[PDB]
Amino acid sequence: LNGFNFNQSVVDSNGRVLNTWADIINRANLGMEVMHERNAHNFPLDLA
Amino acid sequence: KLPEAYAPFSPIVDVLPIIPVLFILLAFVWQASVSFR
Amino acid sequence: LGHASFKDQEGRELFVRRMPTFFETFPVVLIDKDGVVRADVPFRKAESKYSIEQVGVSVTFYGGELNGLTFTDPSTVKKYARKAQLGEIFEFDRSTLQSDGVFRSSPRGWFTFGHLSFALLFFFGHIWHGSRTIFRDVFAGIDED
Amino acid sequence: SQIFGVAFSNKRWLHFFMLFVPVTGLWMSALGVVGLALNLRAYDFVSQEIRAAEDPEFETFYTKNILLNEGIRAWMAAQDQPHEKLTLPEEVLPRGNAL
Amino acid sequence: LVDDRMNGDGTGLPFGVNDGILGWVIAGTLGTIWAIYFVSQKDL
Amino acid sequence: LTYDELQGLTYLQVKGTGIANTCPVVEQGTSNVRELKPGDYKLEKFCMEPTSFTVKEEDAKGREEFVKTKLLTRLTYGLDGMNGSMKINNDGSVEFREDEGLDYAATTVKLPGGEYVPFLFTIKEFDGKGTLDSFSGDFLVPSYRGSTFLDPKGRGGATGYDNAIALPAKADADEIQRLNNKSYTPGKGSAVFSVAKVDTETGEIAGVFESIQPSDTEMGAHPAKDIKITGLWYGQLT
Amino acid sequence: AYGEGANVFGRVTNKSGFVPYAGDSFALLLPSKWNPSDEKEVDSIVLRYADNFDAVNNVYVIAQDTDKSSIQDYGSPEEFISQFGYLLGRQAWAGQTVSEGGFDANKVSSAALLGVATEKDKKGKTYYKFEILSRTADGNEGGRHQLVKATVSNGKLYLLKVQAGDKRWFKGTDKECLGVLDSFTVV
Amino acid sequence: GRDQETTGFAWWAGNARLINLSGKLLGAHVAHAGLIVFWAGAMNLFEVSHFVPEKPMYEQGLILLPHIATLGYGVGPGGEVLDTFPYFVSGVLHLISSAVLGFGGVYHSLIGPETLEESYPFFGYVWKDKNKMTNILGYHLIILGCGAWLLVLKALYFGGVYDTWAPGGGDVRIISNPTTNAAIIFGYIVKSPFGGDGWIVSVDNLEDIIGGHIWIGTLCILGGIWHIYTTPWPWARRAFVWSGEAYLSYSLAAVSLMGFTACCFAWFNNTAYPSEFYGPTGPEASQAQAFTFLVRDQRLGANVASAQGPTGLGKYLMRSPTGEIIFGGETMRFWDFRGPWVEPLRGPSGLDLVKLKNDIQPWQERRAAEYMTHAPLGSLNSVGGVATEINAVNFVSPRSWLATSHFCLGFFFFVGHLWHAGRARAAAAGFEKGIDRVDEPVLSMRPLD
Amino acid sequence: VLNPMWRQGMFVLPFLTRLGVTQSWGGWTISGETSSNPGIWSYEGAAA
Amino acid sequence: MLTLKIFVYTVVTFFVGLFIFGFLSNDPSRNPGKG
Amino acid sequence: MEALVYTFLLIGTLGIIFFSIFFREPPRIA
Amino acid sequence: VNILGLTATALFIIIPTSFLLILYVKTAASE
Ligand code: CLA
Ligand code: CLA
Ligand code: CLA
Ligand code: CLA
Ligand code: CLA
Ligand SMILES: CCCCCCCCCCCCCCCCCC(=O)OC[C@H](CO)OC(=O)CCCCCCCCCCCCCCCCC
Ligand SMILES: CC1=C(/C=C/C(C)=C/C=C/C(C)=C/C=C/C=C(C)/C=C/C=C(C)/C=C/C2=C(C)CCCC2(C)C)C(C)(C)CCC1
Ligand SMILES: CC1=C(/C=C/C(C)=C/C=C/C(C)=C/C=C/C=C(C)/C=C/C=C(C)/C=C/C2=C(C)CCCC2(C)C)C(C)(C)CCC1
Ligand SMILES: [Cl-]
Ligand SMILES: [Cl-]
Ligand code: NA
Repeated sequence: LNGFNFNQSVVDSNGRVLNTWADIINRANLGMEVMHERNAHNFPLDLA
Repeated sequence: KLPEAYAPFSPIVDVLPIIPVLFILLAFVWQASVSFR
Repeated sequence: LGHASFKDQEGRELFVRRMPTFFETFPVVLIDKDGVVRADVPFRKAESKYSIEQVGVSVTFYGGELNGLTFTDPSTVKKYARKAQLGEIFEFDRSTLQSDGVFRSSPRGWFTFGHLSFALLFFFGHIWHGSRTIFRDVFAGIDED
Repeated sequence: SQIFGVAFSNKRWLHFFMLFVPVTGLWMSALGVVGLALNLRAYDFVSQEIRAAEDPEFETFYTKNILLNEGIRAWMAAQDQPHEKLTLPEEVLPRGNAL
Repeated sequence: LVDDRMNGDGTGLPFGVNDGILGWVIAGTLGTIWAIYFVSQKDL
Repeated sequence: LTYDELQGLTYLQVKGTGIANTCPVVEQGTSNVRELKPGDYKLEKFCMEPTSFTVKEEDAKGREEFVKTKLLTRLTYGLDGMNGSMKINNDGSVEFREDEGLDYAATTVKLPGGEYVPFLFTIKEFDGKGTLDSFSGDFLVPSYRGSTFLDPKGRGGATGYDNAIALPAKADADEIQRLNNKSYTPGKGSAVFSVAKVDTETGEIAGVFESIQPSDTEMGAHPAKDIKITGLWYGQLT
Repeated sequence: AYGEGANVFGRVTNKSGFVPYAGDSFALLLPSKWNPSDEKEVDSIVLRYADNFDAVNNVYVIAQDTDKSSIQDYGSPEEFISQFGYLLGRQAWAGQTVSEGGFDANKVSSAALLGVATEKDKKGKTYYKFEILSRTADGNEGGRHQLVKATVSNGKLYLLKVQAGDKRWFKGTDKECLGVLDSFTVV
Repeated sequence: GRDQETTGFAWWAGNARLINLSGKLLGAHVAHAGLIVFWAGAMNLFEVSHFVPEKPMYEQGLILLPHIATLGYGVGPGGEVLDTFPYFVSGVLHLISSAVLGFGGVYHSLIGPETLEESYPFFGYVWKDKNKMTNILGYHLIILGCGAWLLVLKALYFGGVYDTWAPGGGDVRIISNPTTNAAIIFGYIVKSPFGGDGWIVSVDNLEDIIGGHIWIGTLCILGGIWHIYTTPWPWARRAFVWSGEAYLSYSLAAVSLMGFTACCFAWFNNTAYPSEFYGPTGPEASQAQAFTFLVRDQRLGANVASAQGPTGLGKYLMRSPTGEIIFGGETMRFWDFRGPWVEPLRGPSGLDLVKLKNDIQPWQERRAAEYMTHAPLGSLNSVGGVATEINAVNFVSPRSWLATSHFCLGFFFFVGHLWHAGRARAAAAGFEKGIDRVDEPVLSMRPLD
Repeated sequence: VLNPMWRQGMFVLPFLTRLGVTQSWGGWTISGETSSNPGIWSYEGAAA
Repeated sequence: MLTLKIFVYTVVTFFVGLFIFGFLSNDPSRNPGKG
Repeated sequence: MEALVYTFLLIGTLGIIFFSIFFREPPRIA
Repeated sequence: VNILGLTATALFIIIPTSFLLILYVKTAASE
């Protein structure tokens, strides 16, 4: 069920994403995510 | 969607589920009205 | 060992992006004069576009024990770029003291750490003793009346 | 005493202990943050790093966390420290497999 | 096969009983405790 | 169990029993072996089931033998469902090829003394020449780990840091075997197969097999041990 | 302190998901959320944009220079795409690996050409349009889809490449990638 | 109403003032039942008003329409929705019945008799009247057995229910010959709850479901008659505590167990909770991703039976620890998953190689691709995907919503069971208000604890 | 042969070996063979 | 391994039976309260 | 060597726990 | 390191333990 997902929530009048502290947290989460179980994933989605 | 005859009652339909929350709040309203005796 | 100048096959001069102070580890990136990344040591050596092998980077040393020498093999260009990430490149005797290859702190850093820790602990001590002075008559307890 | 083995017998001492534990913990954490101000971190266990460098079988949760921290830094730096102006190509970003 | 296993994981065995001696020892232990409690029943 | 009875059983009946790791065992027919009609058959439903794993070890006194191990990775070592071609000759000679299928199984055995030995039990690309009584040949042994495999410090082949980066002044030429080079060279293995219990009305054959293959070399960091796998095997012709 | 009123109850702005970009002798639609990037993996790149989410989803416009009168002089779509494999990215692995699985021999990268097509335009321009799925031994994001739309104009070879992740592709970046692809007009 | 002066209970425990008022307690109960039926009807009408026919209902945030569809109303093959009038009728009937129940509850709470004992001795009770307690329990057991038999009658004669295991993608089916075998029925309840067994959550066909409902209905009727005509035995009288709070605590423990079990049903079971209506389970979606990538790469050739992962274990296919051919990768943890789109591709040794090479059906392909794209992962502000995903998809699985809500409810009701069981014991023993200060037990005990 | 226990400062190891404990859980035997079934009463077993 | 399973089943059954019949042994009567 | 130190420290902590439980100064009610 | 950490740990164990034992034994003899 996960925590609040506010990634790319704020966009400008032209629709360009305005990054927030949530987006910085998302970058950190991506850093953890692409590294955990570095050899255990054969498919892109982390469904299991 | 609702059936066609009941289509103009969807605005009523969209409010009904919050009424249990309204009931648990109405209990506190009644208790405040009796000053939590 | 001397300054290390990096060049590609096209002949433009490249510079290793230096490691910032925060980073324990830093990727090796070679950037041109105008701020464009031109080479790197990739983490993913497949469908890569900027590896030392692909770009053809050589390194020439000036002024040190390798002055005038030019290296073109990627296995040595990679290690010299990784050393140039840390700034000027030096040779180190590690057998004398059995150095573990991990950076230590300077005496000014140790001094600062010790004195900042002592400064906070002494702030607490000053609070405690000002409290003891002002509240001496109630140190063993309150008057009960 | 009959549940946990020990109990307070002194009310005084108990209230103080309740004062003492969080204040001591926060002061210890403040000293640690002071250490971090100078990048004097407890980052690595050098013996385990040596064993991992000399042995490709040796994996611990500490080594896993070192890998995770490397991923955090690499994927966070460009957006988190704009003054560094890091235009890192994706091929230098540490990644696992497929994911 | 290179080694022997009970091979009982899964398969929906009742109480995980892959050999009837297990059901018998369960019933015997429970019945022994029950019999002790039952003969010592009008007691506190 | 026979192949017909195995097909008669359902997945819910086989699940959790271990039979799914077992070769079919033919119960009819004779051990005449030369009764089998010479020809050019297409091998299909080739299956191999180990019955023992032994690892070549040298004693302190100098004696080198094959010692018994304990299997660690459970019932995952079966090779089955492979396809190939078998040319049986009139004089009694056979040419044997394994083309494709589930012809590899990663398997770890524990040596007496507590050492883990991983190895890829494989039979792929096996070219066995010989007779009905016994035909011997070689097979490819792929690298245990792919080039995209990452070590605990994130060093690999196709991927990786290429050096120990947690040690910014230690990753040097004295540990070139660990970091500066990662090797994934394929190896070779030897196998001798013997045929017995042939059903010539259903075109199926049983037998025993004897393979010797190297272990994992990490990624070039350690010399490989030799594993002797004895076991049974089953196949259907054409 | 320059008085300009806020937009309260002001209907909508442009939410089309695309922005028009007119470069030098070309015009194309960019995804609304993508940020421009100064990276030039090919030295003859005049445009690059990348997704705010990940830099795997990118797009670039090569201008370059050509001697053929038209892209039809490149023989065929297949012969035209056989000469741009360096757009894929050179395999930097040099050790022999037959243990990667469905990757031939010593290979950790593969390119399946899903389709080749010829698209002729209103002004007389003819475009070569390419769906390519590149997959690696680790297989990042389940492979990357490359979208190429190229033509020869003036005396140069204009080419558009759009790279997306397969995970992003079934997440729903396929719509915006095809919108970028089908809007590439050079003339 | 009452006050703390006359009851000893503050306003925040004011419902405790209803403990020994039978009529007002009945009124609170009937008003509450009206509230439950009100939420059922109102939520049903909300869901049908917000329902969109072309989209799957699990993409629309619906939890009651999947239940009614699983009952076999307004749905056809593959669970395609044919009509929403049954769902509308269900909602309307609940709303009107809730009006009636609300009138009854308000009446008995406000102007009904305060205690039922003096004027209505059939409904009058004291909590220590064990015979009357078992009488009420017996009546309710009979009612529950009749409800289970209503489900049985629906499945047997009144249109059947939706079988997701029907050949071709599932359909509404009449169950003929339900499994009435006692060994099969009661092997579910003594099965272990761990992986590959799953206790009662692993019930995988409508025959077992309907046969177990025949069993539970008949047992409930028989136990209801038994408790009408019996008195609790002396061992039960010694073992239990006989008070309203104690009975409440027993029910709280029971419904906490039921809530945890319902959480597990919503998360794992795809028979009573068909994936066509509830979305795929977690194991279902992971196996669907593995199957989709397998069929894609085998359309591209690539020899999926021999392809090897970076670890060396098998990219698409591998072995279970018991030897079955299973999908490779982390979805090995979900190798025990069984689903209608994958069971025809399994033989006795697991995933059959030639069947997986040649017998892949287009409906299986479509269903697996859909279930891969609609995995039960999302944020609580309803952003579909993993936590790193951007705001593009507005989706959270109904299975996820049900499992999360009902684990929370089961845990709080376990806590309430602890609270009320302890308070019932302390009140029966006489020290629920504190230590007497003149007969303190510890002060009469030998020291050194 | 050239590095026996008495060359290595072993003091209680000879007293274990004297009365019959000759195998270890490390897979070796004091006489130089391989111990595949050291049993409970190995050197480490006696220590434990 | 079957001997170990038999022993563990016996031990668990013994302790569970002790628990069950201990709370069956008039437990609401074992308290220092009045009543 | 270091494993010995870790095990000794843990066992000594558990011994201190054992003594603090069973050989505590008894709470005297007077 | 292997032995300087060893003597550091031994001293940090023993010297405060010595101090505590001195004070405790003095107290327990007093009472
Ligand atoms: C079938 C359910 C049930 C029943 C019939 C009762 C009945 C009783 N309880 Mg209760 N109780 C239960 C469940 C039950 N409880 C559970 C689940 C818990 C919580 C863990 C408790 C905890 C408990 C306590 C702590 C106390 C009672 C008490 C009482 C008595 C007075 C209640 C009152 O006036 O509340 C009046 C109502 C309120 C004050 C409102 C409470 C506000 C709640 C917390 C709002 C929560 C809403 C939230 C959004 C829900 C979502 C959370 C989660 C599901 C995600 C009454 C006899 C009292 C008692 O012992 O009396 C003798 C007492 O003090 N109970
Ligand atoms: C599920 C909700 C629920 C239920 C059904 C009850 C039921 C009861 N409460 Mg209450 N109560 C609740 C939750 C609930 N409460 C909560 C959350 C709290 C914490 C604030 C309390 C705290 C509380 C206390 C402090 C007391 C009770 C008492 C009572 C009883 C007498 C009520 C009375 O005289 O009110 C009088 C109230 C009014 C006259 C105001 C009007 C209320 C009506 C019923 C509103 C109905 C609206 C509805 C739409 C009508 C539709 C009718 C038809 C068209 C369908 C009654 C049986 C009392 C008791 O024990 O009596 C002896 C008492 O002292 N309760
Ligand atoms: C809502 C359900 C309900 C409720 C709450 C009651 C309540 C009661 N029953 Mg029961 N009962 C019911 C349904 C119900 N029953 C039905 C459906 C039947 C028909 C089968 C009966 C038949 C029945 C009999 C024959 C008797 C009662 C009696 C009792 C009383 C004490 C039972 C006891 O000590 O429990 C606690 C139970 C035990 C300490 C041991 C019992 C053994 C267990 C519960 C049987 C199941 C074991 C099995 C392994 C469980 C598998 C599932 C599990 C793994 C989750 C109590 C008032 C007794 C009484 O006093 O009657 C006058 C009595 O002897 N019951
Ligand atoms: C079941 C109990 C038991 C067993 C069978 C063992 C077994 C072992 N111990 Mg021992 N041990 C035990 C308990 C036990 N111990 C206890 C209780 C202690 C503490 C006192 C020790 C302390 C200990 C030490 C300190 C040592 C061992 C060692 C040994 C090993 C070699 C024994 C050896 O050489 O002894 C030889 C024993 C003797 C030569 C003693 C002979 C008895 C004398 C001669 C008796 C003389 C007086 C007598 C009353 C005269 C009788 C008069 C006559 C007329 C009857 C062996 C594995 C050794 C080793 O290598 O392990 C680390 C060793 O160093 N043990
Ligand atoms: C203001 C205080 C201060 C400062 C800043 C320095 C700074 C320095 N000294 Mg120094 N020194 C000091 C006072 C200080 N010292 C005093 C009081 C003594 C006498 C005991 C020494 C004795 C001394 C020696 C003999 C040596 C140094 C050396 C060093 C240098 C190496 C880095 C270092 O300190 O080791 C690393 C420092 C630490 C790891 C600090 C530990 C962090 C805290 C104290 C731990 C918290 C307490 C903890 C609960 C203890 C439990 C551990 C237990 C389990 C074992 C550095 C320049 C070394 C050197 O290079 O010599 C030329 C060296 O060998 N100094
Ligand atoms: C895995 C296989 C085992 C599964 C066992 C499950 C089936 C049998 C258990 C169901 C019993 C129903 C519980 C009702 C009584 C509960 C409380 C009680 O106890 O109430 C107690 C009550 C108080 O009088 O007693 C009474 O009225 C009589 C009530 C007890 C009657 C059953 C006695 C056990 C029968 C076999 C015992 C053989 C005993 C000796 C074995 C020695 C072997 C060496
Ligand atoms: C006791 C009490 C309480 C509680 C109360 C209650 C709970 C009540 C209730 C009640 C109820 C429970 C009610 C209900 C109701 C209902 C109604 C009143 C209805 C109706 C109807 C209508 C009119 C409808 C219509 C429609 C349809 C038919 C369909 C379409 C749509 C629409 C919707 C329109 C409180 C806490 C407060 C306080 C204390 C006292
Ligand atoms: C419908 C269905 C089904 C069926 C089911 C069933 C049939 C169930 C049941 C069941 C049962 C049949 C149950 C029972 C139970 C029991 C319980 C749950 C119990 C208990 C106990 C207790 C709680 C006790 C306690 C105690 C003791 C221990 C002693 C004394 C004291 C006291 C009392 C406290 C199936 C799955 C097939 C299918 C699907 C659906
Ligand atoms: Cl990890
Ligand atoms: Cl995976
Ligand atoms: Na990974």
